[PDB]
Amino acid sequence: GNKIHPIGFRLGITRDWESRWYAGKKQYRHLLLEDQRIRGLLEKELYSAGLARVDIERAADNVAVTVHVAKPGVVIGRGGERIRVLREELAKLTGKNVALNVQEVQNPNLSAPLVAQRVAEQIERRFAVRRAIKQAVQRVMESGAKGAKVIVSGRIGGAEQARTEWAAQGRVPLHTLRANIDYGFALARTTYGVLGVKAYIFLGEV
RNA sequence: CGGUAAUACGGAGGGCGCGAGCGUUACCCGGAUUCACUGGGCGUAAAGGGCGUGUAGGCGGCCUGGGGCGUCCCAUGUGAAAGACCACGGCUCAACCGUGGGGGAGCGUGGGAUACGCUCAGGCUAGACGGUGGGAGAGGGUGGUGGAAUUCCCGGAGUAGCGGUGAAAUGCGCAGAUACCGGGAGGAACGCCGAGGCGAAGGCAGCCACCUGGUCCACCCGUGACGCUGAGGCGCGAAAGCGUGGGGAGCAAACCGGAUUAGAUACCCGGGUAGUCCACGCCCUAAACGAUGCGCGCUAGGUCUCUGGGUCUCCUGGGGGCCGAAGCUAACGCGUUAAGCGCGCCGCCUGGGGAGUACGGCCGCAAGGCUGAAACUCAAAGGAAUUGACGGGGGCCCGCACAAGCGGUGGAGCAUGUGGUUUAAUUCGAAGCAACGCGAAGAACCUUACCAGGCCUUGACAUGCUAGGGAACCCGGGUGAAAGCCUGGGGUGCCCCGCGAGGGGAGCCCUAGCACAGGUGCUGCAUGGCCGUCGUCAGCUCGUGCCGUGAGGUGUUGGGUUAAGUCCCGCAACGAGCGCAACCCCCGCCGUUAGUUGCCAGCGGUUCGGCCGGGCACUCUAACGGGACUGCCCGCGAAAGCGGGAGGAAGGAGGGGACGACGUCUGGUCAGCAUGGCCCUUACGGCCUGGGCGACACACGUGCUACAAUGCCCACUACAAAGCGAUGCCACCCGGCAACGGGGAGCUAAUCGCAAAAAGGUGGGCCCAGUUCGGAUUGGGGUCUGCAACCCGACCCCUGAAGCCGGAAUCGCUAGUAAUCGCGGAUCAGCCAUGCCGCG
RNA sequence: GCCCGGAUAGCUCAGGGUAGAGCAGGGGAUUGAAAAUCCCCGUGUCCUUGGUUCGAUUCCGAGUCCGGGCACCA
RNA sequence: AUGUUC
Ligand SMILES: [Mg+2]
Ligand SMILES: [Mg+2]
Ligand SMILES: [Mg+2]
Ligand SMILES: [Mg+2]
Ligand SMILES: [Mg+2]
Ligand SMILES: [Mg+2]
Ligand SMILES: [Mg+2]
Ligand SMILES: [Mg+2]
Ligand SMILES: [Mg+2]
Ligand SMILES: [Mg+2]
Ligand SMILES: [Mg+2]
Ligand SMILES: [Mg+2]
Ligand SMILES: [Mg+2]
Ligand SMILES: [Mg+2]
Ligand SMILES: [Mg+2]
Ligand SMILES: [Mg+2]
Ligand SMILES: [Mg+2]
Ligand SMILES: [Mg+2]
Ligand SMILES: [Mg+2]
Ligand SMILES: [Mg+2]
Ligand SMILES: [Mg+2]
Ligand SMILES: [Mg+2]
Ligand SMILES: [Mg+2]
Ligand SMILES: [Mg+2]
Ligand SMILES: [Mg+2]
Repeated sequence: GNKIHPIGFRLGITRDWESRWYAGKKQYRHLLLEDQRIRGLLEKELYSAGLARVDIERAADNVAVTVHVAKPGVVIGRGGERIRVLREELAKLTGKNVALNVQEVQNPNLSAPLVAQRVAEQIERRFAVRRAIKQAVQRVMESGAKGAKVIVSGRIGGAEQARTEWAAQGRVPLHTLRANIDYGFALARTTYGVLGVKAYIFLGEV
């Protein structure tokens, strides 16, 4: 029981909110709830698209949602039919009118959430974990990270004895607060239960 | 292997291997260099005999000759056939068979060779012995005799204790001890010298004499291989022990007493018999050890030391040590004093246990010794080194760890969590630290997981399919504690055939049917996620190099320094990473920006409160900056750093946060959530009313209030900070002793409100008392929240418990800390909050 | 008879204002647990009688029952 | 001085 959330630890400094609206005591409750049914819906529908973030701004009580995906192709559709329904789905579940923008994650191999998702997906499909891990870290570093770490939880290869295979390269100065360590976490659901996957990508300083 | 995902069980499919076969068991060889001739070993793994002496035996320097036994050569005989091997052939092949061919050690016979081994003969002098001359020595034996000490006896002198331990007592002592002195006895051992020396081993220590063994050196004088080893045999063999005698001071198994202890048949104390001593005779063992058989040769050196010799600053011999060449070694280590390189000879080993046991035999007075198995059993036993961890090991070093302090807990009441008991239920989890005011940041119903009873089933919730009706919605009627069951009505916007009949229609809702939902049911060793914890401890690693057969090591052992693997110095390492620190927030000094709702210094006015003008200066607010870095000075130091000083609001990490390395704990959580697997399906799901989680003979944790005078009560008067609030904070009136109730402004809040801060200060009262201390308990009468306060709420208003500072123990804190005093918040209708998180 | 002493909790024993250790039970405390160890409980006609005293288990005098020693018993 | 166990 230790190591605090490398995002939570940064926030004001180095790394920004995933939702930036204001609301007073009477309001926050309901907009936060929305935010959440929003993220939740997009979290499962845009799985194939490899989504890293779901940033949510909110102004004249109107809602813009930026979805930072690796595969905008997938969220869009051929000529944008899929993103049609997506804009209508959100509107169905929120009593409101919601801008849904896409944004290509330029390099998906520096997106901790994606790197993490990829390894998780690999595991879900009976891939060797140690290798999967080690490779993920090679990909991250090749893509110019100053350092990267990846951690698969336990029940690797299906064992009775749960474990925790880690693997890392470069600097990952978690105590350093100017660092800019993206962090990411996906599940592997398996016949044999869940393994969790943590990726840390270190990108630079100041 | 098998514990609920089993490539190891059983079956299936699939595969691999052989195939008229494939497996099994048994036995032999192999692997097994694990009986080692080829081809092993004995320092610590199993293995050097306890040491001499020596018999058989094994082995034997240099030269010359004779012999020709070994040995080698040639011929020749023999080595039957079959088999084996080569060729060619017969059965259609092959198996099987034929024919021919080459082998083959052995042994006989003849002839020959003579290097080596043997043998006979002669020779040599390098091995061995001897002569002469010198030497060192706890080598042995017998005799004596010297002083110190202990004990005892006789005295003297002197008196109250001595002795002894962790502490004591036993014991000795007034019948005179202990300490001191004189006289004497007797036994044992020899201080200093003293570390080395001698001996084959065991072992050997005052001095003197006699007897006696080994050994070294020199001259190079004599003999001339006379040598090495040595199964047996013979002798020697520590200590204990045995027999007969002696002797007996000190010591001291056993034993007796005293302690210690749970016991103490021990360790500590006081005594004490064998024995320890001597003679003679036995015993024959041992960690009898260098755990290393003896002899010889050969392979760098350095250094200390004993003892000889030397035209003596070094050489030369013999011993004893330490370090090391090459080499060996599993490693440790050994290394001209070999565990190296070699030859001779002896001894011994062959997994562990059983067991040095049994049986037998030999020896012994006995104790016992020697020789020495097997059954059965295990899958190891084991050596060395490595990384850890551990220590009632060491050094160095840290933390409120102790210590120094100050205040508490443990006692009392009560609050609260827990054990337990109880109950229909008292849901469930947390268990040393790191469970127990913990999950719970809010249990009357709800919560709520439990109990009772009454009710519901495609369901309180989801996705979707079939179908007559209904298709939104909304209202009452019975029966009920409520759920629910039964009921009767108001009444179709919408897509659309349409100008309508009438008729398609999608939401949506009920009925039945189908899939499915639901499960706080189990497993925290199936899990994720999150957390605790060691520990904010100073660590944990890596890349390449180098060291090691290797695990691994170095780096990161050392010296200094730091809060720190912080830094410095050093170094077969040079770097790096996760940690430390820094980057982030708060607090402390100042600046710039900004001037309302905040401030009010100087004005002017004034119903006093900055109220109005003005103004933002100061205070604030809050955003951005500056500022500290051992930077400067002195001293110490090689440096890092340290001591001190100055300036500065602030130093030596300025004070607090946030922050928790690789890992540990099969830690915690399936009951927050997620999740594999297991389980429930008119019930383990779901709804309700009521009860319970609040029970109380007990025990424990954390707290609160106290026991009072540095106090308590009443009046009056001050000085905060951080928060919170528009179905809420509530000013201010009024009524009420009061909780509160009626009114009722202001406040989307730097505006108005909660708000009184309390301790403090000033008055007064109490006068040491179970009290004007303390406020438990209990009776009544009220208030408020809420459908409802019986179990079970808080608050107000009129009994007055225990408790006179708390046993063994035990906690917190190092400075704006502890101690004490209040204030706010989350949860929340209300509150059992004395808790928690914060604020001053 | 005479002189001495004893009688205290269930047992074994300590002692002018006051009743105690010990053993056994039970709570605690210590330990990570368990033992060992430490602490706290509840227990009396203080033999009986009269005296002294404000107070007696304590001092006095008597008496009973024991123990020691000595008398002696019609 | 002593001071056991899992
Ligand atoms: Mg063999
Ligand atoms: Mg061998
Ligand atoms: Mg051994
Ligand atoms: Mg051995
Ligand atoms: Mg020997
Ligand atoms: Mg001979
Ligand atoms: Mg001769
Ligand atoms: Mg001569
Ligand atoms: Mg002997
Ligand atoms: Mg002897
Ligand atoms: Mg004798
Ligand atoms: Mg005897
Ligand atoms: Mg003794
Ligand atoms: Mg031996
Ligand atoms: Mg050496
Ligand atoms: Mg026998
Ligand atoms: Mg202390
Ligand atoms: Mg108490
Ligand atoms: Mg459970
Ligand atoms: Mg666990
Ligand atoms: Mg548990
Ligand atoms: Mg467990
Ligand atoms: Mg409770
Ligand atoms: Mg009292
Ligand atoms: Mg008093």
